[PDB]
Amino acid sequence: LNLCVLTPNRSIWNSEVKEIILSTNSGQIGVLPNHAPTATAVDIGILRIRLNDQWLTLALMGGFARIGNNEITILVNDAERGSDIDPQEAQQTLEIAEANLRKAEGKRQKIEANLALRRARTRVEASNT
Amino acid sequence: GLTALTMAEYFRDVNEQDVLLFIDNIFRFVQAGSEVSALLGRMPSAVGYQPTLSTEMGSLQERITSTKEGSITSIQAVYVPADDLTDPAPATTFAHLDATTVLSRGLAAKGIYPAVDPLDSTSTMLQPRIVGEEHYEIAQRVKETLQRYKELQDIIAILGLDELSEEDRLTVARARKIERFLSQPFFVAEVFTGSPGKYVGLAETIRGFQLILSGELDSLPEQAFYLVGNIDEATAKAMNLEMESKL
Amino acid sequence: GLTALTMAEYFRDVNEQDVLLFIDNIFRFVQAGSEVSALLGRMPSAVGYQPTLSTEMGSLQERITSTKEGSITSIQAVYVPADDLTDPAPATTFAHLDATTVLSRGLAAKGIYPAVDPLDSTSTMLQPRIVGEEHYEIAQRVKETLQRYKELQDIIAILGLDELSEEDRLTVARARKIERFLSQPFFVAEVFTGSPGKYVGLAETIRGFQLILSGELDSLPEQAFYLVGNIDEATAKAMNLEMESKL
Amino acid sequence: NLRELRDRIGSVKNTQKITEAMKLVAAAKVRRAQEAVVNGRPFSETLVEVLYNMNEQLQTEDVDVPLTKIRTVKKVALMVVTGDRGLCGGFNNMLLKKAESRIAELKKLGVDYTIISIGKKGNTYFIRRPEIPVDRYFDGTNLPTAKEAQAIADDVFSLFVSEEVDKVEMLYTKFVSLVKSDPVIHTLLPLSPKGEICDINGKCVDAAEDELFRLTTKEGKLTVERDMIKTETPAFSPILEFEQDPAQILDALLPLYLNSQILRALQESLASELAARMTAMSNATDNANELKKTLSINYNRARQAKITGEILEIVAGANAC
Amino acid sequence: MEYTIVVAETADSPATLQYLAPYTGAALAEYFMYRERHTLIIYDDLSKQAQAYRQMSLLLRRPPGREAYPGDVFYLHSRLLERAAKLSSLLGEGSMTALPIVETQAGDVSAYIPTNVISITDGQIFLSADLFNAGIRPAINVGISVSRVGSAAQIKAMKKVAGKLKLELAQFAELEAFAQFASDLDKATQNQLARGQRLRELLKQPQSAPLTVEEQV
Amino acid sequence: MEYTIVVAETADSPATLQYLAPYTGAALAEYFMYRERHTLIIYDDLSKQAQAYRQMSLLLRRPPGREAYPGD
Amino acid sequence: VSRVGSAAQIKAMKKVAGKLKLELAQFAELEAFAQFASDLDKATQNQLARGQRLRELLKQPQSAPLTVEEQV
Repeated sequence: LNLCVLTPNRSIWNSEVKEIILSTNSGQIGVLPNHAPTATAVDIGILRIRLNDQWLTLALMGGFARIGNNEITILVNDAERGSDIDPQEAQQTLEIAEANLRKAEGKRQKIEANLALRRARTRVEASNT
Repeated sequence: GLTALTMAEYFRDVNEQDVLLFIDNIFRFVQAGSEVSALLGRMPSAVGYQPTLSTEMGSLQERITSTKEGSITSIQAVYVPADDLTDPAPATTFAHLDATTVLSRGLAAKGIYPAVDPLDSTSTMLQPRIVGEEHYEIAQRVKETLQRYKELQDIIAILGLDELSEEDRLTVARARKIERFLSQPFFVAEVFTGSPGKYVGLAETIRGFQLILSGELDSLPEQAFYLVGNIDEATAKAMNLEMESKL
Repeated sequence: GLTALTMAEYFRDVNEQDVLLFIDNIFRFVQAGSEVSALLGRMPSAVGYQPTLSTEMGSLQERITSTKEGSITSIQAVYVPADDLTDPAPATTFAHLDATTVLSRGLAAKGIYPAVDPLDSTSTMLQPRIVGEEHYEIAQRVKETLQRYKELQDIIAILGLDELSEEDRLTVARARKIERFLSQPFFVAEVFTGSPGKYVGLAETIRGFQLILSGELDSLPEQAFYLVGNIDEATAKAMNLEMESKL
Repeated sequence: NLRELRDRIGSVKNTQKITEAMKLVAAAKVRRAQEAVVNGRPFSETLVEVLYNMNEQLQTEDVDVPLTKIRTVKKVALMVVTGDRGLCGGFNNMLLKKAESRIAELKKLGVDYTIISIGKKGNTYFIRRPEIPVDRYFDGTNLPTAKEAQAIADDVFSLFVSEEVDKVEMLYTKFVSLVKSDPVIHTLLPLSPKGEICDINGKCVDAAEDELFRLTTKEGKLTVERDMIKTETPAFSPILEFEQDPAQILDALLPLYLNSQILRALQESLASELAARMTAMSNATDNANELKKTLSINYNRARQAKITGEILEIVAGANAC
Repeated sequence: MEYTIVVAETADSPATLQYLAPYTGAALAEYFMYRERHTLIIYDDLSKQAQAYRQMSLLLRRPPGREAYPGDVFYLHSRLLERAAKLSSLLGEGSMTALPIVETQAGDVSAYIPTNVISITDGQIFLSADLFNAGIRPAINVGISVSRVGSAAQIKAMKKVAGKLKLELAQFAELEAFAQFASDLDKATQNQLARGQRLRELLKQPQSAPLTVEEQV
Repeated sequence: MEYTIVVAETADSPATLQYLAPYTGAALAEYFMYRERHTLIIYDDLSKQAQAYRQMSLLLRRPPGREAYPGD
Repeated sequence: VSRVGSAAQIKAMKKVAGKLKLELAQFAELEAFAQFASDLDKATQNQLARGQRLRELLKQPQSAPLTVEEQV
């Protein structure tokens, strides 16, 4: 399907593909050749492309997707290439994020750290992938 | 120069011809008469001139004349003495002078023969009274085309001509063509080049500057407009190039 | 001056020793017969100049020669006339002296004492053949940075130290620094200065300038480079000013 | 002396070449910035299409988003996107003086003036106005990326997610002209229930058809048109279904839309700094060649003066020899 | 030329002929002037005449002064310029309206020729060479120009026609001083700016077009 | 110096020798160049010769020109 | 500046040397861009590099003469 992945600064994976799959609020769905017209938000979690040969992770830290007539319009909030992140590096940043999540008190700072840990487990996750 | 003027004053009267008078360099002549004041022991003037260097300069300058039989028309060469516009030597020369003209380093760099200064001449006879508002209006618009083109040349170098106006895209291509059609086959170029030297008629230049300034000939490449002073020659070689791409 | 030259021939010609010849004021030595030529009625030369003063200083310098008998090492010194370098005194003196030192009234305006004209004091023995490509290479890098520093300093005073790039500002640091660490104290200076003078040996500052262009004491200040003896003494002054900044 | 005159003339020439260089250089910077702010037009475009879509389908009196929760008027925060390099015109000082006016505005409303900060010069202006709450100073973000956007976006989202900062506002000179940019504060928080963002002046900027800086030369001076092309205003499909929630997807897109406006605002302030720097250097080049002509005029005047001194030296010889 | 007299010295004259033809024009002026008529002189130019007297006393090796003029040239100019007057009605109210061309050597106001030239002249009319480069002959840089009697002979017609124009030109220079900043020129700024830009169009004429004082006002 | 002859004016030269030794080297070039040979000359700064001819004409009590160099 | 030109150059030299002139003047105008050449275009920084290497191709010490061919 025509994945038009689009950060709020770049059209990320504008490659059309064989397969993609997504972190649903049900937990994950998969895209489907001529899927439903549907739309889905994705939490801070790795999207994936099981394109023609490769199944690999698209590390998004938030966003939505208009799944039209085999027409993915997947606009993330911040979609890293999980291939690109160094596993040790983002694992270390994840370690610092879990530690600072143990450090930050106070509702804005606590939520900032927890969502930072959310995107950081996402970062480490496709970094582990 | 006095020997020159007398030998010319034969043919300005005896032939009564249109006496062309090329004289280089007039600033060197000034320096020579300055040296004559030096060797005279004359108390000579400011920055190095003779006192009556103004007078001798007039005396040389005056005889260049359109007399009723022949017309002593002169092109001379002022070495810009330290480029000083404050040079009284350059002042005296420019007083004698009628048409300040540079010849373009940058358009010999752009390849144009003849490498005339597209912006750095000056024409004192260029009143539309004098020059004709045909010529004067036409060349004023030509100067404007040159002005905007070179003036935002760096702007389009930053921007692309797409980011420039279509007006400018008409102007920049138009003036690129204007410089290109300004590249003319000199008669003396026929030795060194071999192209036949077009003695370009004034009206040919008028119509050509009209056409490119109109953008009526906007289909002509500057590639096609280059090396072509004559207007119909530019459109004709546009056809010749169109056929050579067609053949 | 000729009397000095005669004693010079008695010690370097006749006593044939490696002669030591302090000689000043050479510009006043010009200035006298310069003044006396019109007193002689010898005609007016340049701005205070006597006419054959060229030949006069030529006999001065040519008389100041290391013979095969003795080496007439010759401290000559003229007032650079009002810091005019083209002034006919130093103009004539330029061919005369072997190693020459303009000072910098900029560096005296920078307050240096020694205020060496950093780009503008050259020597016959300034060569990688002569000084060694260690020394000549070091000074090549050094004067290179110093010159581009003076160059970019114009865009500094127009455009601010914010305008600086990376290596430019590092060079600027190197400039103010190597300026300051280039300034040394004279034990002579100690009333007008008040500092202990260090008879600074050469390869010590070769090491220090190698370090300064190496950016070793880039940590240190140019305040910590100002009028000091050793690069180790510079790091020591850095230690002193650092502990004073603690206080 | 004459050579010092010739010297500072050459210095003026050096700075004049440099001045034209600086004008054209930051023009190139702003050109890549024009490319940059246009390079996200699809993201915010399809965003706003889905925004009007699910705002039509939203249709509720009971659901809510946390950013859409306008909270109690206790503390307004001030968001200050800025410029970085000094003397970039005075977009720094004009937006900062307007920011001081905003400090006065939030001191007039009593809404406890927190100050979000961007830009190292903005950081220094906050650091030199020490009598305010500096919320989270963001660095001078040279061609700012969605990373720093995400970070300070998250700062916005966390603090305004609390009532702690209620209804924050974002100051930035939108790049209207290469010459004019007074500062404009777009209403940053709480997020827009229509989606059409507002000013902190109060002007609801349109959700659909809005301004965006581009640059074009009308005559030989290259110019700046804040052009407005409207995006596609189709909703999502009637065949399209909300696979997770209407309400939570609103709550999610709020982070997305806040991020989109914030990245655009930082782009606006950066491009404004690039343009005003360019304009200052261009005007400086004009003044430069002017001062050059004045200096060379006095230089050749002094050339005549040196010639006159020579004439004087000649004159004494006339009685002498 | 019926109403005129053409004082013609060729450029290649005697430098004394250049250095004295001023006095010839002075006499011919004095004729109609002590014939009590209005009269008007137009010297073009004393600068070449200054070069001439410089050359003349220079040929005498009389040691010349600042910028190689001999000194009395101004005095020669004072020989020249001090003739002109709307004379007494006791003398007969004869007007001699002399006004010379004054060559701007590079715009150097401290040319010793110009330096003297101002010092005699009760009015100083500095032209616009940039507007000459703008072709905008009649090109007058009106701020640097000056005249003592600005309205004592400008008619109540002319003064009450153009005092507003005078301040309109001045404020045109004022809103022409630094109009490269505001970037949306308000109708205050822009309407005065295009009113005075229109004034810049308005003083412009084709050359040799002496318009009526009627058409002027 | 195989290919090179050398002529020199002193700094302590009588400026007659300076004032003509240029033309002397020029004639040396003539003895090579009228002999159809390629030949090159290296004239150390005739500004020194200009100060010399300045000293000459001033020594000649002759008319001094632009910055004391003779017009000659 | 000089007058003779290509009549004095080898065509061997001239073929390279015209490009040397073109690139030399190109870098000469572009000598302004240097401190801001972080934001230099690909052909701008590339012509800068070309003129930079050409500028490197100039320097020579006291008595570092070369032949025609090594220079070629």
